[PDB]
Amino acid sequence: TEAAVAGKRDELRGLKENVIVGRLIPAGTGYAYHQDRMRRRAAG
Amino acid sequence: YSYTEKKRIRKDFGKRPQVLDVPYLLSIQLDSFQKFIEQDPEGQYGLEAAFRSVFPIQSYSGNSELQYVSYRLGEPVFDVQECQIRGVTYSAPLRVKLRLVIYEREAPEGTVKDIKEQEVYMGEIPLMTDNGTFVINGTERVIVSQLHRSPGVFFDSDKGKTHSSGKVLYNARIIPYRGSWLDFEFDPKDNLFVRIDRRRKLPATIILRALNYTTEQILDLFFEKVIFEIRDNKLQMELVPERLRGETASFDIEANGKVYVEKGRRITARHIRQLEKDDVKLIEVPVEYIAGKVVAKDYIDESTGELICAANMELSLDLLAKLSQSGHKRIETLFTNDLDHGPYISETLRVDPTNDRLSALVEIYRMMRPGEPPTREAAESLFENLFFSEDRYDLSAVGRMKFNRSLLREEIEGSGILSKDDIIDVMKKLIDIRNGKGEVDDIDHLGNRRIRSVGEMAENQFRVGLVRVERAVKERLSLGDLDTLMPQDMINAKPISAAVKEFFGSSQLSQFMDQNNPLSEITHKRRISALGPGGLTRERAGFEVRDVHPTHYGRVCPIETPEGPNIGLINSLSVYAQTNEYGFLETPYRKVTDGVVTDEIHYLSAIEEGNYVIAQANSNLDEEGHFVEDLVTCRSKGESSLFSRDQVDYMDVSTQQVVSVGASLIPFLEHDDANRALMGANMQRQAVPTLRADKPLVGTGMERAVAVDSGVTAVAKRGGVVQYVDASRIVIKVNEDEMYPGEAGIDIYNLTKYTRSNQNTCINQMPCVSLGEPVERGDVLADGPSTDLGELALGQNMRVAFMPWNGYNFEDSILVSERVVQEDRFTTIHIQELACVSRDTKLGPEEITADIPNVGEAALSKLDESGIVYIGAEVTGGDILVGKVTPKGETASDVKDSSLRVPNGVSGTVIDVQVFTRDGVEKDKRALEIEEMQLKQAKKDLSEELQILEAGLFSRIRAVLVAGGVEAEKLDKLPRDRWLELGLTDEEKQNQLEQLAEQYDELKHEFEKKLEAKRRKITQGDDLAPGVLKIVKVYLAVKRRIQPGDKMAGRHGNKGVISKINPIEDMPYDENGTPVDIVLNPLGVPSRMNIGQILETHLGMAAKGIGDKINAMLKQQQEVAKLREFIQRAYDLGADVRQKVDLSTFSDEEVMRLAENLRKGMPIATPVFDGAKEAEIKELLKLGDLPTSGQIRLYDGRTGEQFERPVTVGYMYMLKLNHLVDDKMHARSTGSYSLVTQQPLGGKAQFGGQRFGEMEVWALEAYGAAYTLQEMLTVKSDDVNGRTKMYKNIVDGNHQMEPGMPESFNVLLKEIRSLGINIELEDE
Amino acid sequence: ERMGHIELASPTAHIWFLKSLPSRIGLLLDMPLRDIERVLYFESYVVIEGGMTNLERQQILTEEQYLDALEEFGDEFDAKMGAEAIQALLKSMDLEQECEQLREELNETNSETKRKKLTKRIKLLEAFVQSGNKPEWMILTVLPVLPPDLRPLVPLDGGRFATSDLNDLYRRVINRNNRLKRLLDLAAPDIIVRNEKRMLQEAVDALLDNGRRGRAITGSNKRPLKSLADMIKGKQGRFRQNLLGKRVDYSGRSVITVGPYLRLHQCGLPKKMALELFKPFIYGKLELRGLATTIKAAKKMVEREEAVVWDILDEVIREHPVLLNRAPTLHRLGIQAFEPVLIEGKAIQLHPLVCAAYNADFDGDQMAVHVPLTLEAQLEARALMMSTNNILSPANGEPIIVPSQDVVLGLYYMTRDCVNAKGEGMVLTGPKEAERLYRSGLASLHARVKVRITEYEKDANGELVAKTSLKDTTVGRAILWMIVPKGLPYSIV
Amino acid sequence: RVSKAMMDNLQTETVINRDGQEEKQVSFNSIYMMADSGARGSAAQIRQLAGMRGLMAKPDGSIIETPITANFREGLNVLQYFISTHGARKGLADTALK
DNA sequence: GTGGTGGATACCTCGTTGTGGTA
DNA sequence: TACCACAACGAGGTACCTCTCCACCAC
RNA sequence: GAGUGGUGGAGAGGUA
Ligand SMILES: [Mg+2]
Repeated sequence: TEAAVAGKRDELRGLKENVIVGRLIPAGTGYAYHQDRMRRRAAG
Repeated sequence: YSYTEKKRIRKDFGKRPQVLDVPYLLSIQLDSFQKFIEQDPEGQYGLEAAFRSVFPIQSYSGNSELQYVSYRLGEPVFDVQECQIRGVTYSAPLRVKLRLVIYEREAPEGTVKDIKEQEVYMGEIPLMTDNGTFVINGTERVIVSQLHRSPGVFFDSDKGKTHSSGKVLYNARIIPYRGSWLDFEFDPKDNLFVRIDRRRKLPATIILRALNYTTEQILDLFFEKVIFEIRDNKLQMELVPERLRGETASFDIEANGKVYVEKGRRITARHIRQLEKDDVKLIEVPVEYIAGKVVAKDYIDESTGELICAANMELSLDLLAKLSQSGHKRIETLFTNDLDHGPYISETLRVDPTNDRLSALVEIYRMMRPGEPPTREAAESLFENLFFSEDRYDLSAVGRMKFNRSLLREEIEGSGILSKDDIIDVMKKLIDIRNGKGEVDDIDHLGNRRIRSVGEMAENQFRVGLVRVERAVKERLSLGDLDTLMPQDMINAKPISAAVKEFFGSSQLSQFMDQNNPLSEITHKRRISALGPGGLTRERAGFEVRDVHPTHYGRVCPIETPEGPNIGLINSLSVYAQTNEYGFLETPYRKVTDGVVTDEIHYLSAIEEGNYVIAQANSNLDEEGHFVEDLVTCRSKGESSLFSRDQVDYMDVSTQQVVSVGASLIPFLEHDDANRALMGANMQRQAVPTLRADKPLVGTGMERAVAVDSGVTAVAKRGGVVQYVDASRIVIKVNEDEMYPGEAGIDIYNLTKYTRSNQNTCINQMPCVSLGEPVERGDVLADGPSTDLGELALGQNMRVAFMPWNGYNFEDSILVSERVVQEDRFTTIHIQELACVSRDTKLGPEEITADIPNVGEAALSKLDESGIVYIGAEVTGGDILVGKVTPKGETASDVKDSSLRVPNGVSGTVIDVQVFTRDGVEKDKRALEIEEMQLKQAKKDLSEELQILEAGLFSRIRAVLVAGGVEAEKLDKLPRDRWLELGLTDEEKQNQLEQLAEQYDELKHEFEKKLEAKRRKITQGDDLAPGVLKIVKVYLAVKRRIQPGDKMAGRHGNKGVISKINPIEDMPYDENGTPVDIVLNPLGVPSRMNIGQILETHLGMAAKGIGDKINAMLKQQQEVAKLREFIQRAYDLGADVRQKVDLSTFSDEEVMRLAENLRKGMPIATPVFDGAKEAEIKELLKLGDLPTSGQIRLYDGRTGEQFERPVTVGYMYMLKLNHLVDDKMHARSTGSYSLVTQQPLGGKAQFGGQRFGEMEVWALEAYGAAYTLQEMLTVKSDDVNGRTKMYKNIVDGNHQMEPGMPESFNVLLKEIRSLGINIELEDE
Repeated sequence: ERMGHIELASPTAHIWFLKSLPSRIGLLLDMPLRDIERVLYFESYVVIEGGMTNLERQQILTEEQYLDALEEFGDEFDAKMGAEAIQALLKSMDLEQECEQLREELNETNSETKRKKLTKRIKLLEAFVQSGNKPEWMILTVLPVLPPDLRPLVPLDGGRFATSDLNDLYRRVINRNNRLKRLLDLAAPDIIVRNEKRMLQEAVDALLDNGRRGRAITGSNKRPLKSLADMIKGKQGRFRQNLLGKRVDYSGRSVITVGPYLRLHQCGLPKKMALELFKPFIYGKLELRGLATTIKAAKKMVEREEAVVWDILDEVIREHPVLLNRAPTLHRLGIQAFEPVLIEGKAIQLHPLVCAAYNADFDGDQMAVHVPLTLEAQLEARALMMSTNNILSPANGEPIIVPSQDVVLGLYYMTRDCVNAKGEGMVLTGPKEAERLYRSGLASLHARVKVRITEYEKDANGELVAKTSLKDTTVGRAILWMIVPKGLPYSIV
Repeated sequence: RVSKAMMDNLQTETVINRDGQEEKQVSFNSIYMMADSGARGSAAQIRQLAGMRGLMAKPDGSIIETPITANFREGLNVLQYFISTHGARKGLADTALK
């Protein structure tokens, strides 16, 4: 209710939301992929 | 002894002479249901009580009423085996005769208008078996007794609620048996309140305000009266000496000439002695003492006619001036104290905004039904209905007992509703509790919790159903036709039968029966559950209800509870624990008589136990003299202490009476810790019966009690000699002494061969008597599933060594020899039922036939021409048992093949096929063959019945012939079958012969007509499910040998899992050459503290030493005198043993049969808490020519050499539990899927996968295996495209992963979007 | 994936924005929840606007006061009752004007509780004007319908159809919406149409959250119905039941037992579970070895269980790990990956060192076997979750592969010493001669002897010097020193 | 005192030796060995086996007046076992809430 | 068979969070 | 107007296995 | 264009 009122968005940077959504987690092995994807998305 | 008791005399070790036999262990179920169903016209219990408590019932005007006449229960048209097979309730019809008497409205009471009476049929109440089990829908269910809080009043107090103050708040509560509660409580301001059924608080005086009471009655009822008297502008105080206790003097309380107290001085008890020794009454009191007091009664001025002051007003100087000028010379005043009479009711009267009964009733209706537009008649009707309606409030005859005996009264009767003085006295005791005199109640003291059993619950459900049908039939009769209406048209039999069937089928307490073994049945019947309707839950009941209250001593076992979330909510009933009249629990106790315990047995309930002092069973008695020690031990007043040998009142009745049945079956109970003995007494309840039942050598003497009273053996009814014993049935010829002459003199004991249990184990009955062998009444004849000769025999006893063995018994693990498998000591039988139904689609009925398409001779070759497996073909998993096919198109066109298959992992033979049908489909060759075999076996068995019956009735007619006249030579010179044609002159014996021949022909008539009844019931269809045609049921019977993974356990909570089946050469042996069978783990003993297995291992080795010496003497065949001497010396052994057996009364063949029965060991009885001490065990071992410590010197079969230290070896009784590794192991590669979330299923039946839960997701997260977590949440799970690419890629050899958004996340998106909150996936 | 919509006749209130405390309407309109509840219970009227001085804006009136206002003015004001009244009020309320009024009215006095409520309302209004939502949108006019395959309808075995709760809830709201439609085009009396509006409002509040507003409407089987909020939230809601933890394919389960003959990285998988778990790998190897051409022939060749299938399984298993999970997987080391070895039987064999990490006792504990599929997951289960990599627990740098109770009894019995047992005071060349003596039996395990031990001191760098002297020890300690590697001193043993 | 005498009379018992003298050493007793190596159980459990079981507690936080003067070799009587069940059921409900 | 549909139990234990009451 | 009882909502362990039972009405 | 239903939900009991 509060998030719908405020119109929030989630940046998808935690392990719980990346486990819900279904990508690699931003830890362990997947941290290299996540910093690569975030520098690609910042780079264009 | 009996003839079966001479067959094997179990040696005792107990020393206390037991004084009471073990009671009939199923008395609670049978006595409660017999009280529910039995016709009591005087002592109203059950059905007659409910009928008379609802009948009669009149109309709205009163011109017609229904009178109850009588009721009778007919025969069940099916017996219990037929109901178990067919899958239906075993029940009797309830036929009630009922009278309709119509009244006239022309006359004032025109009773003679029209008389009508008939029997109306309503309801089908289910009956009980002989041994306390109900049979519903074919299955055997058991209704567990319930332990709710009894009706009445319970004064309680929560300690530490207002954490700022920490004050105690005593709260009362009136729990009735039926209706609504009534809760009084204080606040931290010490104001009484009323909370009817967890609504808001109300000022507590409003109930008695609604009860037509004014404030004057309130103050004179609750507060004691003090009197001020104004005289010539001074105040005279009438003073009783019981008022100045523990306070400070406001003024100088003096006398006419005596001084007692000073200013600001505490009134002392010596000063009170001075006042009671001078005995003055009137004392003058100054003006400042009045300021603080409160006026009792109203004072209206006589001149102006208005009220100077009402009741409950604070006095002041202007107020006393107004009273003196009005002239009220006598002043009534309340008594206010802080010690014994606190200002509580006065404060609630002050804060109470109501004034009269009208405002009280509209306020209480505004609370009870809020928001409704209130009125006076609705408020008063709901108030009468809420407490003082007989049809809306019942607590009688047990709550009336507890209410009077908690209100310090004497009589145990009264009315079934509350009343004014009753609520007044409850409030009075609450104020006494609040000021200090009295004592609060605890809530788990067993004078408060009451056993509510199956009879009471069934009567309550019958009463609720009858009330609903009474309301319906009154709504019918109030306007319907009077003269031309029979009552069977107006009594709808629907809600009674629906209610009783609902209770016996789907209640909280009618639960499915675990019958792994007779112990499980008996301790599932004697079970005390505290859950269900009216009791607590398995969430909302913390440490208080679970803990062992000290009044559980003797009534409830302390070491038999489940270990799950029901750690104290499921009590088990102790051995000797009976039930009261009202329903409380009670134990037997022996009365002392001037220091002598006379064997008259007084029963003590939970409350009457507390006032006496009770001695303990371990207290010694000197041959019916007195105690030895002057300071005996006792338990008293809720604890334990010491007392004198004359001050006592009662002694224990035995020493088994603390523990229940199951924990009494454990030997050496007094040496196990309570945790591990609880683990053992729960793991004896799960022992699958093995192939040949084998007795325990170390028992407790309760085994014969469990196997007899568990109702699974075939115990004789009248003693006699056996006439013919078979493997299928035993018949017996009765003694002529124990025969009544009206009968024929032959009982028949049919046995149930290889029938499925409720947990798919086997149940059969092998006979234990041979032909030409006399038995007495109460003897055993046929052993049950896990019984050896009428003893309970759950597992097998086997050789045990206690040492580490190359790691293979590491952390509670068991290493089992090969010879345990080779002797097949642990191969159970599992009988499994598979069902096939011919449903009906709307394209034709499904066909059971062998012309199935798409199949060949790799499957159809086991089946017959009819499409049904033979009786006896060994199937394997996945083969067709019943070939069923379904019309696919309209009526090949039967293309879909819906045959049965054996589930993968099930094997074995097909012991029975049973086929049911509906009338409407014509049978086939297989159904005709099954019904022909049933017909022929029914005719065969009932004609054998007729044949032994004509043997008996020909004995009967030869008896009446030799009684009437003397006719012997023509009686035996002529065949016995033509004894109906012989006769003489017509007299009473001739007429008896004609009527007995007519009785024989009528026996033939009921014979052939019950054959025709079973014939038409098997040819005609049974009342099956809606929309089936014929039902074929098969029964597969595997034989489960042991293998690594089958759980095993002794009796003392030493569970294990079999780790290796070593060969006989690798098992350790001893120097004589005998290899040991189980190498247990020695480190299981010293920390878990179950020393019972160590003492039982030593005693088992002693027992086998004696049995081995007897086997040596028999195999050398020494002498019957040497056998008699050795066995007599073996029995007359202990110090002060209870039993005594002399073999001079035993014959030669008797002692030969006894030595043959003892050649496999000498069984021993170690009573729980009367056990065999280690000196007695070492005496037994010295008799056996063994090492006295029990430890022998084992060798090593692996490398030949010697173990360095002596190893303990004996014979512990190992079970085999119901956790079999074949049922446990399950795997899944790719299978079924759910519909909502598209993730795989869950469970071994649906072939589902293991839930990789949240904790395992955190495990992968904190490892960092991100790719493993992603592939475990997308492609191994709910993602259809990714999993299809994954499966295809793995088959092609390349392991690569294309992920995607999971289907459960898409479900969550659709659910929030349908909830109305716009959630979407924003790109970049 | 398709959605439906319901045209509601009357507007209605979303119960989340009425009963999720604080309701956001009770803080939006600055009115108490009791008054808004009495409006939506259809028991009282509120004027929207009034030109007279008697009726101020947002003044709640009872029905008697309502009809008194009708006989007094009747024309100038407008007092309505129900969700359309609060919908019109939400339309008429000006967000920027009232937040400016709040910002000018805050700064005069600063009392704590009223200042808190005022800054709560300013955060609400600023969040609304930031997000661009409308305050009118809290009132539902078009109620959406879930896709039909997420409230599915599969029957029972006997043809009787057992639905979900949502079909019943939607049936109730659709039937009462049709009856309200019939009464609006019939132009019913106002008491009847407001009673049916009450019942529609209660039905849609039940649909959005059953056990929330009042009496939860129970199902046909004497149980409360499951709403959309009860299908989302919970210990068995969608999140914590099917999103965080999923049931998974490629997974077995069995009773555990003890394998002392293993090594640190091995577990004994049964034949049957391994043949089931590695089934598509077996299909792939069968098609690669030219024996299988189609999927049906591969399926039936596995389900016939030939010796070529057993050989192919023995080749597939070779150095391909499996994850032996145990639940309750409390700490991090509850999942470890082992290279499986094939056994017959039906029970997973563990090492005895890892059953301290698992807190396993072999008295009937069951464990799961999860397979990794991809190359990334096999390399993660070899290089991260192997049993030989989590030696030390992450709670303390002290190892978790400690011997436990039986190895401990054996090593204690090895390294303890008696006084004059058998052959004490001998002199031995080393562990080889000492163990030859003990296995021959000429000297017991507790004789105090002298031995020559060539222990290896490791220096400051990684070089290994060899020193040699005579130590006065036990025969058992001399035998254990043969096991102890090169690099440790002797006072260890 | 009973626990101290028990641990002494368990620890130093293999005294029958020779070849120096009648020497006193640490014992090869099996219960003491399995408790002394750190294998299974500790001195409290050994005391409960051999010495004195001690003062068990009522569920209300109190201490019972009379202790369990027996142990798990001589075997308890009825009253000491009924006392012990208080601590047993308190432990096994403590595990559920814990 | 095919649309229609409204009433006679109580028996957790904290622990935050919001609300009318009153010195 | 700042403390304050009082009321209302919102938590309460993971994994597994076996069994039974499922809305009334109705011209 | 080529076989097929429990999960759903309740209640009761059990294992670690
Ligand atoms: Mg375990």
